[PDB]
Amino acid sequence: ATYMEESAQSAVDNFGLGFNLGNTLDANGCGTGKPVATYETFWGQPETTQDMMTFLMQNGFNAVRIPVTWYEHMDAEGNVDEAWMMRVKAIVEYAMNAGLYAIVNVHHDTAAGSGAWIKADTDVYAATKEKFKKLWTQIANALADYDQHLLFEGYNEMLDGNNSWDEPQKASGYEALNNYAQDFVDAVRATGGNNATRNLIVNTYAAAKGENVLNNFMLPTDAVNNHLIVQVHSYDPWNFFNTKTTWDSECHNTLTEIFSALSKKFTTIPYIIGEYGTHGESDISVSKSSPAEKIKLAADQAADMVKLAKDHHSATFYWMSIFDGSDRIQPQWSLPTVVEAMQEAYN
Ligand SMILES: *CC(=O)N[C@@H]1O[C@H](CO)[C@@H](O[C@@H]2O[C@H](CO[C@H]3OC[C@@H](O)[C@H](O)[C@H]3O)[C@@H](O[C@@H]3O[C@H](CO[C@H]4OC[C@@H](O)[C@H](O)[C@H]4O)[C@@H](O[C@@H]4O[C@H](CO[C@H]5OC[C@@H](O)[C@H](O)[C@H]5O)[C@@H](O)[C@H](O)[C@H]4O)[C@H](O)[C@H]3O)[C@H](O)[C@H]2O)[C@H](O)[C@H]1O
Ligand SMILES: CC(=O)N[C@@H]1O[C@H](CO)[C@@H](O[C@@H]2O[C@H](CO[C@H]3OC[C@@H](O)[C@H](O)[C@H]3O)[C@@H](O[C@@H]3O[C@H](CO[C@H]4OC[C@@H](O)[C@H](O)[C@H]4O)[C@@H](O[C@@H]4O[C@H](CO[C@H]5OC[C@@H](O)[C@H](O)[C@H]5O)[C@@H](O)[C@H](O)[C@H]4O)[C@H](O)[C@H]3O)[C@H](O)[C@H]2O)[C@H](O)[C@H]1O
Ligand SMILES: [Ca+2]
Repeated sequence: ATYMEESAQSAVDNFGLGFNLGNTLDANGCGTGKPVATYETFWGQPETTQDMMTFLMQNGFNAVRIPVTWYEHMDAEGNVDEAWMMRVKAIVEYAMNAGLYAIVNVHHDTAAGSGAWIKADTDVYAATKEKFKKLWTQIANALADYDQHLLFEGYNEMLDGNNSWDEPQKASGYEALNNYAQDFVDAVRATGGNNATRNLIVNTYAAAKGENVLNNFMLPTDAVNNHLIVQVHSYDPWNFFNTKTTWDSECHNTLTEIFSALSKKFTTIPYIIGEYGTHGESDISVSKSSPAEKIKLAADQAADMVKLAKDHHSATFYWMSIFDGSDRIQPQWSLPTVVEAMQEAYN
């Protein structure tokens, strides 16, 4: 056996520059029973290829987050379609083959979209906890043989039944989320093998980081040590892409405060910025057709995010924009100057 156990902090330190393969295996809404490719391409992304993962590794990235949405691939008894599990496995292998770290999660099974069923709510938790544990048991077993470069992330963006994006409206919501987190760690660990010591990722409420969300977050208990990572997301300052001209002191101060708050909260365990980007109101975001000034804005955000995370022994994963759509097939960067700013900041 070639597995080599690695601490959570070591993993996060080795992630380097990360990228989210977004709107891909997380895409959903076309209905059940469709060909696997129908899902993968439903939101405008090409079918993933080995070349894409190789391209990431060979151009200064060492980690990829692979969001997966599962509900359209589960039958009435919660069993995952074999064709779907094999495709998730195949894309994981692309990443493993390229020498990348990879994260597999449970994505639009949470939050505000139709089909979401995992929610920070007492009644929802009660009704879904068995399905959630069975889902993760299947994922853990399916991906059991991959080594320490593969991490599991329990859930993406858990909200209450009100879809409240800052905090649950009722405190009991936190207890539901914390229970899901524990069940996730428990189900994964119970499958044994590499999963006994695999590094696992748990997300805050809404992947947010306001003072109450951080205070009410509690890390699941884990029998092995230093194998848990906490994740938040950061599209900060909120809506800056539509309101700011330049990445100025206000922007920089916003990020530096965020990392200070995160490092103060999480002292013995590493945390990551699992998603970041320009995405703001109405999910408006940068593209190669954006004005040069707006592209520079994106570059400056990314450079700061990357540097600050390095300073704070964290790590970051870009949400989509830098490597998107038809550019994935070439393969080439969508936003070469943004990537260049990230590379310079990290190195
Ligand atoms: C807290 C945090 O950090 N969250 C993270 O935020 C990221 C940035 O927002 C987010 O990524 C975005 O995810 C959304 C999906 O969001 C939905 O599901 C989760 C809910 O909580 C949320 O409220 C919902 O909005 C991505 O949106 C999808 O974009 C698809 C592609 O759009 C792109 O290309 C087409 C162009 O028109 C768009 O302008 C361009 O953005 C789009 O695909 C189209 O789908 C329809 C079918 O739509 C039906 O089924 C899907 C349902 O979502 C939809 O409501 C329903 O009508 C097809 O017919 C078209 O051919 C497709 O093009 C999706 O509909 C749309 O939802 C967004 O792009 C992405 O940045 C992280 O996931 C999150 O963790
Ligand atoms: C003394 C004084 O006057 N103080 C001022 O008080 C103001 C009122 O509280 C305050 O303005 C609020 O600021 C907060 C955040 O402020 C700081 O911290 C985060 C930085 O990003 C920001 O630049 C800083 O200034 C704002 O919070 C944002 O709210 C968003 C939604 O709010 C809007 O819509 C709802 C409505 O009730 C509000 O009035 C309206 O403003 C929220 O949106 C959701 O974001 C997620 C994605 O979230 C990810 O990326 C953003 C990260 O911040 C987050 O941690 C991460 O998970 C999307 O998927 C959802 O679709 C969005 O709805 C933002 O997350 C949240 O940050 C608040 O809006 C604003 O009123 C002054 O700052 C303060 O000086
Ligand atoms: Ca620390």
